[PDB]
Amino acid sequence: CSKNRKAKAKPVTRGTGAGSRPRGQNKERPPPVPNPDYEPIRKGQRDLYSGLNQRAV
Repeated sequence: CSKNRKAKAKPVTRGTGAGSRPRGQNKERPPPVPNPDYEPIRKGQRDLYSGLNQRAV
C-alpha cells in the first residue's frame, strides 16, 4: 500500500510517522504482488519503550 515495495509500515524502529502521508504507487499496472513482503518480521520494535521516557512522565 506504499511504494509497491512491501507494505512498508511495519518497521517501528523507523518511526514510520507518515505525517504528510506516503502518497506514492501512482503507476499501478502490474497486478502481481511482491513476494518479499512475506517476511514482515523486519522490525526491531524495542526503541518504542526507551523513546517513551517522555522525561519524568
